[PDB]
Amino acid sequence: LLEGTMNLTGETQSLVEQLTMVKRMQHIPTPLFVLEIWKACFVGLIESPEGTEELKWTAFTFLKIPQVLVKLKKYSDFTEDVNCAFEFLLKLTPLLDKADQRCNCDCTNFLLQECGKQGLLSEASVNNLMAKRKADREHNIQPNIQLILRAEPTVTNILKTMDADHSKSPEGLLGVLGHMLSGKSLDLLLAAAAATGKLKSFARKFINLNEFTTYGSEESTKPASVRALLFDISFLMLCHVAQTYGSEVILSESRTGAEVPFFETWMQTCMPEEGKILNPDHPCFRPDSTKVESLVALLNNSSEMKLVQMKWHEACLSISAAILEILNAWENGVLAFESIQKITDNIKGKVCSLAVCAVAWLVAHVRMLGLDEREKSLQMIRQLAGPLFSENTLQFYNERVVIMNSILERMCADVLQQTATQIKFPDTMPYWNLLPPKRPIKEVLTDIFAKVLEKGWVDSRSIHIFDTLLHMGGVYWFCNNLIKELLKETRKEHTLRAVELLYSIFCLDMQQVTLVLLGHILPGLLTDSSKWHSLMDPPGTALAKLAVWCALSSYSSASTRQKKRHREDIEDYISLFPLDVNMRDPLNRVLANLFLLISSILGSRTAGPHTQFVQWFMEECVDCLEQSVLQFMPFTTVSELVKVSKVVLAITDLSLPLGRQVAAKAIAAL
Amino acid sequence: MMDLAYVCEWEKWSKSTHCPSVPLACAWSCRNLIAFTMDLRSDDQDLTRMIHILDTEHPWDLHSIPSEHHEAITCLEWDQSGSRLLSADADGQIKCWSMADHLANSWESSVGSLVEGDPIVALSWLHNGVKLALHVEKSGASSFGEKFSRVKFSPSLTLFGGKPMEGWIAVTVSGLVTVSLLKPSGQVLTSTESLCRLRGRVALADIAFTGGGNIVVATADGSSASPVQFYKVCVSVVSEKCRIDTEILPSLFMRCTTDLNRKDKFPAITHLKFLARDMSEQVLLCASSQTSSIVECWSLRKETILKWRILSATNDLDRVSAVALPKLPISLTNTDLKVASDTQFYPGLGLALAFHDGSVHIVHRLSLQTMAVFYSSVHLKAMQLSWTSLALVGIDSHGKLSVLRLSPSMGHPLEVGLALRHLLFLLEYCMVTGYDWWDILLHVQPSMVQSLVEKLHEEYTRQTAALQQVLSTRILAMKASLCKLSPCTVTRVCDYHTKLFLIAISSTLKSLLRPHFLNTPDKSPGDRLTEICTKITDVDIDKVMINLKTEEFVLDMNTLQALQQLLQWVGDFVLYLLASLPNLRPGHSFLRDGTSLGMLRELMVVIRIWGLLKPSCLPVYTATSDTQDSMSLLFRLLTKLWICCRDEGPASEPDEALVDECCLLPSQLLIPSLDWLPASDGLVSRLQPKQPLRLQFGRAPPKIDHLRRLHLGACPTEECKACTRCGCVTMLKSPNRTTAVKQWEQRWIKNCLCGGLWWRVPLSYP
Amino acid sequence: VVADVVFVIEGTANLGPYFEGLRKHYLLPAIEYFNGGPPAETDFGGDYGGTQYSLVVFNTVDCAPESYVQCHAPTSSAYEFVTWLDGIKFMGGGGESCSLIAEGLSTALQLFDDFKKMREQIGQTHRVCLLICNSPPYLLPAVESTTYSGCTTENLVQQIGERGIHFSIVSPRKLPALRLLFEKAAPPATDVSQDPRHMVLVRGLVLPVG
Amino acid sequence: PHWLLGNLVSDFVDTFRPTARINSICGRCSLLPVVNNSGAICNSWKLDPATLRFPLKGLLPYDKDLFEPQTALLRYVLEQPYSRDMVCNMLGLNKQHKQRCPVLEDQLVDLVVYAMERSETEEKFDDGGTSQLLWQHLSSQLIFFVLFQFASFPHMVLSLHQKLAGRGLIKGRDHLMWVLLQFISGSIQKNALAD
Ligand SMILES: [Zn+2]
Repeated sequence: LLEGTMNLTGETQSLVEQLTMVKRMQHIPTPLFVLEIWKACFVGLIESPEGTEELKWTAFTFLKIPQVLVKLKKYSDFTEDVNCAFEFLLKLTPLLDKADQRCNCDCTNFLLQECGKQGLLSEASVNNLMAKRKADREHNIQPNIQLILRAEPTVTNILKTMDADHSKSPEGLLGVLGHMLSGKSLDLLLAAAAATGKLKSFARKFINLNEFTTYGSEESTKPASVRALLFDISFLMLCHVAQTYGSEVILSESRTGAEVPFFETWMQTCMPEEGKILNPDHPCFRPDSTKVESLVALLNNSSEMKLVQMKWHEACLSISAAILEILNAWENGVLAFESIQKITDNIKGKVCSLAVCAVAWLVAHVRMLGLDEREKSLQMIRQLAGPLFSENTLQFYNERVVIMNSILERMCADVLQQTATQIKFPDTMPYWNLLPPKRPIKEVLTDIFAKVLEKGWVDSRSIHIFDTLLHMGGVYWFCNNLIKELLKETRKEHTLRAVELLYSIFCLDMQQVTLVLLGHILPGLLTDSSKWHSLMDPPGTALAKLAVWCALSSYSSASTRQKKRHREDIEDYISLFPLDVNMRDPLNRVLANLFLLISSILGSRTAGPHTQFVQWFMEECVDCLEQSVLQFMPFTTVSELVKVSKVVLAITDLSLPLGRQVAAKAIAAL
Repeated sequence: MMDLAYVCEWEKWSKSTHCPSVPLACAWSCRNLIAFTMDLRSDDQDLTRMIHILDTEHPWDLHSIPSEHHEAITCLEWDQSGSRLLSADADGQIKCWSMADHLANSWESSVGSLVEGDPIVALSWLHNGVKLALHVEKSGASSFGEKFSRVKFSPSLTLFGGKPMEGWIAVTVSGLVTVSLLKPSGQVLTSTESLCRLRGRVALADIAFTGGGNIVVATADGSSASPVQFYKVCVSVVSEKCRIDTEILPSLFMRCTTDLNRKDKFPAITHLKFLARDMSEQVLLCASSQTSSIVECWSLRKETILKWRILSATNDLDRVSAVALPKLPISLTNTDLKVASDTQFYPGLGLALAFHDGSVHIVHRLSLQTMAVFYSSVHLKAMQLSWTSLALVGIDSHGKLSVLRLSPSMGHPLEVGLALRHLLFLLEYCMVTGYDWWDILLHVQPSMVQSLVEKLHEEYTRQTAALQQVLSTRILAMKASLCKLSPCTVTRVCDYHTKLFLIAISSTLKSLLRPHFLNTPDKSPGDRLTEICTKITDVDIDKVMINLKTEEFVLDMNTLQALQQLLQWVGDFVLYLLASLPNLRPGHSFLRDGTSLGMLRELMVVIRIWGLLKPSCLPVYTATSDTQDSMSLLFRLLTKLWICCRDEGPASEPDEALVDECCLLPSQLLIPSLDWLPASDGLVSRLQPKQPLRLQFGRAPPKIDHLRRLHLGACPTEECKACTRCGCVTMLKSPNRTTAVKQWEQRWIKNCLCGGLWWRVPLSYP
Repeated sequence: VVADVVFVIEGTANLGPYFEGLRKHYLLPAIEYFNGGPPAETDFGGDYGGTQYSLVVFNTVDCAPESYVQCHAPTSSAYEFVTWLDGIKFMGGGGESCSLIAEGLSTALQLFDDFKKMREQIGQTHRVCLLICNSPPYLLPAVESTTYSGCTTENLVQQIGERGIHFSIVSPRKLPALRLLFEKAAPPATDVSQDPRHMVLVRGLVLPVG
Repeated sequence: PHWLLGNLVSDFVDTFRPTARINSICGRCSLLPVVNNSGAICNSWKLDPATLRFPLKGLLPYDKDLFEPQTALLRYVLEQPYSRDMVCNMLGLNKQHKQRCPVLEDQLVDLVVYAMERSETEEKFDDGGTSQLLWQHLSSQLIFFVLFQFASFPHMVLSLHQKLAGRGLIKGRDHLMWVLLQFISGSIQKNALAD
């Protein structure tokens, strides 16, 4: 459910590696494992909000999850186990009926035919399962699943046909692209391409189309008025991709030569994202003084009448300075409001991407301003993002208006949250502004963790609030408060469930959470003499399990906020852990320090609950391992652990030639 | 320049193992008390939750408040006075520690706020509207109104009068801000409110105040490519409750992100600091990579009307580990910059920047060019300049706590008159305020001491006759503490302290006599007594006592009996002085001071009257004869000494008749012994330039109560307070709560007479 | 009747031992006269019409970085005022005889200005100021006050005496300067002292004759 | 458990989870009666007067909600008209003996602050709008429960003061004052004024 909610566009190999990890940590039978995959997928589909998220969830269950199962089959008698899991699932009639009411069709039929196509299931199994499902079921628009399952081959074939610009026929390109701009067709193609790993090539194709249509050639009005529309369609769909599926699918990741495209630089330096706030007087927003006067004269001329040669990248880069001079003119008073209306109509009318570039600079500039100084510039957005200017539209105007209104919603939302301002473009932002306005943020955390424990699984909305709290209060505060809420449980059942949930919650940034957990929380609980009454057997065994699962999963080795924040972070782990493979990698340093602490606790006097804790930690280090986290164990632990009470030697030693000597010493002298 | 005054280390309690370090707090008060936390980490984590109070003159004695802070202490903050300490940790919980029984060794918090779960990231007391500016170009101007002048600042939240409320404002790691207002009663009002509607991370924050009673709070989320946002907060009280009104101000981005050559380095803003609280228009930022850093200064200045423009920035540094901003409120304008560059006055123009190597840079405020460099020969994890900014304290990446002295001209050699004028200017600033002057005595060389004392007396004169009233005991304390510092002048300090004690007795005895009826009105009976004792120069005590309306000098014969020990000190000091006359000793100054001998005469006369009312109040003298009137004998010799000095323009050397009569005094009476107050354990006399003292904490490299003159035993059973400056000892609780002269005991509840604080001394148990 | 009562007390070591006696003999009866019958726990604050009490406590210059005056907000409860009078701790003092009467009187003036902006339902009321002091004034002009800075005690007590504020002095030790200040605060156009030593001159208010 | 026993006892009690799972009416927290004034109370709805918990047979490990105070049931019954005898049969009140039952008192206070909240929502769109009906029923119910000292007046008033302190609930304070006037006007002569 986490991989469905946060990164649909992630590669399947990382997910297969993580799932095989989880299957090896807690020893999970294969039918129950695949059953939990299908149950999670269907529950997340039912709980999805209506709109793009529902399309994305249908793609994840229908396309990505069947591919993941195929990779598991190669890595691992899988057909018998997946057939068993399908019978396990087909007992759950209320889940499947809720799903069928949301799917508007029987979605289990499409699942069984899809798993038949991938080869997870034999055909006789498929047919008797569909017979059972029809018997249990007995008691004009195509649904989204058929659209997606047929739209993935259109993704491949649209790649292969628009490699060549429809044999350089821009009228054909425009018609097919307008059909894509029609309702929901773009979203269907993007959801299929995201779930099937082909969003990068799709973005490369539209970016290359954009580079081709940037300059243009000697042309009369009719050919150019097609070329500017191609620029608009490619630009608006690229902005919609970058706002929905993240910006890192737009990046080229290696550009040999300086010829980075226009849209990549514009998105890099000029488009607001979630964690990106922009400098309005960055040198990117001040290209020249020469072209910008030509452009303000161009906007004050009339209907451009000169779209026959515009070099649209230069125009779009220059609009920021242009509206800056317009704003200074209006702040002095030398321009009337009625001429402002004329300039905004000349911007937003013929080409809609100009409005997006202007609104991006306006959002940066309004974010920098004070409270009382804002009032004029917001009116500019009200005219740039207003309803349609009419009677000179090129073609496909209403659909570009719809996509543009979505992009401007997601650009302006933060600034229009700072001051209570309604622009009212007409849900498209279903998980946005989730925290209560005044409540301290630990109450939010404890309430959501209480509800996740009492349900037994993590919702999608709960995943989004947990992400915002991890970004807001930081890793240490987050991990410490969740572990406190663990340690005040008193039942065996609730402690084991809380740990099995907290591992997945910590999979937001597993690596940093393990550094905080094994470096700050656990040494503070083991070293403080007042604290270790909290380390009693009910919560203590569960906590030791969570620490060893975190250590193993971090050793063997994910969201965009977490990528940005770890790139922000500066710390000296050599100075933090002085320590009396690389050993400049911080996780090796934390593990070496923790095992020194464990040996020191086992060797000392005053046995208490903390000694029981380090016993349990070493025992699940032994049991959870296949064979290595225990490569960092000091060899004195081999002697001491059976002083404090076989296999806990023979696994922990890692079997070097000197390691046999310590092994044979301990095992013979038990 | 920089000299390490001392390095105080823990003994064997270092080597924190297996648990990583934490950031430290440090706070230097107006009185010289350092409050700081350290990472001790031995057998408990509460050893990282203890707040150490270190009086800067006796560092070995470190008090350790066991704060009940469940997470790590983020911020420490002294009052505008020095009397309370705010401490806030992660997960809310601001506690307000106050002194217990006015001891600087016992702290206890009754008042606090709590925003649970949210880590406090900035904390400040509210501003009480007092702000003064120092005009260095008027250093010779011979009036304290010209040198230091109040600058018309308004306090946030005035309540029904001119009186500001006291309270704090804290900023959490979420968007939340909270204000707590302490009533004059024990009540406390809290209110929390988000800073802006877009709730977001506040990883660094800072608080300044403005004229107009507006708080200005700056927030950053550490990313260094995101804006440093600014909010104006206005506090109000609506009819029962606090009310917070916030408003966005112009944010700023940061240079080195628009550098465009290599902009990706320095990705973390690590310190955000206004240049001083109440200086809300300038902001110091410090971007840092793993190895290098940049500090920058910005200013709000208007032309978009208000707009943050950069002032200056350093080139490239090491990674800045700590930052200390000055506290001396210089006047900062262009003429004062000129005269402080000409006459090399540099105390208020420095910031200190520690680095991740050993070095420390004292750098200019306005254009951040390095003024001095001190190489440690391990890094400073917390620094704090002093209130006169002559010394900076600093806690290292070990247990070590060091105090460095910064010279006022930053190592450039000055002629002696300029150094005299600088240190005299600072001592006058500490005299007008009540701040402590210990850091100044770090910089006073012995060879200048006497000249400096002369200048103080000349500046004690030529003020406007009410300043001379209010600066009396402050200048006696400063004179004594200066004269401690030189071997030529070390003999006089005892005199100064007895002078304080004499005045402290004299007025109080003249305070006790309530005239039962007003005869010869418009003169209080202190003045009638002084007039009568100065016009009647009769050598007999009876002839003076006759003419003094002795039905007026009446007490209730209970307090009159309880005054016995103070009257005993008066008689014994008179006898010691007169026997000391034939001989540099503890009494040498008093033999030629006509005024003090007049005071001793007046006390002997009122002692005679009170002895006739009740004979048990009198001092006792072991007389080597039984037909003797010892009081009349000492009064005869005192009048004959005092008529020497009560002449106009006299300096009469004492004649031989007095010399032989005072040679006969050990024959007639037994001269007892006396305790002299400054039992000197201060470091400033012990220190030398170019040699740092290396101390251990708690190692510390005929017992009387000096204020109520009670003899404790050999090893005293009742516990005691010691003054931190002079060193006088008093027992902690009064011996007889029924018979206690509260007019005398209640003077020294909060301080000593010299001015320093009390500090509880531990019992021996031999 | 409606009264704006302001007490100005010297919180120093002198007035330390004598305060308890003064309260029983003079201060407590004076509060009762304004509030008929002694107060006990039923009196509620917040009636902006009615009698409103206030404290101003001042100090000498030995509380060197601390503030000089501690003022309390107005209360309509006589009982809260009694608890405030218990809550004073007399800890100050040192080697001096004088105190900062100018500061206490200037903040009393600011109290009476804020009272005058408060009560507009009545134009003028019984505006009573008491000074419970044991010490002659300093020669400092007032420093820690706005709108009454740079004023000596004589100028401030002239401004108290004009505009119709009834100024009273209760002192446990008979003094010349206090008598001169009382004579100066004469409103425009009886032995109340129970103990002979006490000097009590009350321009306004009725106290049982002793 | 003690740190020496530990798992040995805890896991043991966990194996008695299915037996407790057999002996639990599922959804018992969300089942509500229809309040009839007839008497002859079914003993399913009886609560514990000390702690508002359901009385449970045995010492088994029951489900975590059955150890919580059932305030939802008691608030639903107190909001109904003519639920006077049913609340006494629930909390075991007897009316021959006066007791000052505390959890009843806290539930009545929370009912008052809920009525104050729902009055402060609008109360002006619909004139009846269930608000003034709720305040009338609150008058009658609270008169009975404070009059026989099953709850007490001044603890109720000062706890009510602590709930309304700082919450800023002012639109229907006249109704709350009216209800308090019913108590005072009912029983001023019986008690001292310090109450
Ligand atoms: Zn002293």
